[PDB]
Amino acid sequence: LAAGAVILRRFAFNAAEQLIRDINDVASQSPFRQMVTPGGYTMSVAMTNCGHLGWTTHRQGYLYSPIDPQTNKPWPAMPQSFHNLCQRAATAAGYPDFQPDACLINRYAPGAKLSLHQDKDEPDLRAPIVSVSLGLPAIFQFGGLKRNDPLKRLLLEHGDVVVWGGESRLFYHGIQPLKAGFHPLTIDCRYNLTFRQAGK
Ligand SMILES: O=C(O)CCC(=O)C(=O)O
Ligand SMILES: [Fe+2]
Repeated sequence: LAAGAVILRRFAFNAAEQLIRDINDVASQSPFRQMVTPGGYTMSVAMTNCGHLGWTTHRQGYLYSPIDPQTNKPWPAMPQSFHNLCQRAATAAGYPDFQPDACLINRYAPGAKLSLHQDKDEPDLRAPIVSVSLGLPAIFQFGGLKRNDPLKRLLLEHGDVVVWGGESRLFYHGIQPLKAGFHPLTIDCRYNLTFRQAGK
């Protein structure tokens, strides 16, 4: 896919049903919610987190917090299925010592999208991003270090795991508006799990 990046297609197929069961479990404690950007806009993607740290938005800036700002309780613990799959994927991608302390769970309803951005809220750039696709297919945009660099368009299907780090750790990327459809395991949406090492 790029220097330090790779797409392990269908890698998470065997663990998908369990992963989805655990997404529902996590959501039972920290419900999916559409966050508001520092600018004041409600995101189309609904999110929640599990693990020690969760990605959140603030009146002015993004940041990680061990506390869910909606429930005001800690985020749920990282499910075992999540931990195991992430580790295997990281190893297969060339990052054997990856130890995530945060997992951002994204839910894409039909038409939802995630505009081009960089995952630049994490201090340690040695840690890669492990991104798991579940359910409906989506078009993933993968660019470069500069906001205006050329973009590659890749279809991400159920079970696909994208991992980027090293030279591509800060590359711009996004998800185009989710096309309508149906999937046996997620029904009407696409879920994505983004594992990161947000702390030290
Ligand atoms: O849904 C995806 O495949 C991308 C999610 C993403 O870029 C993020 O959570 O930072
Ligand atoms: Fe991202």
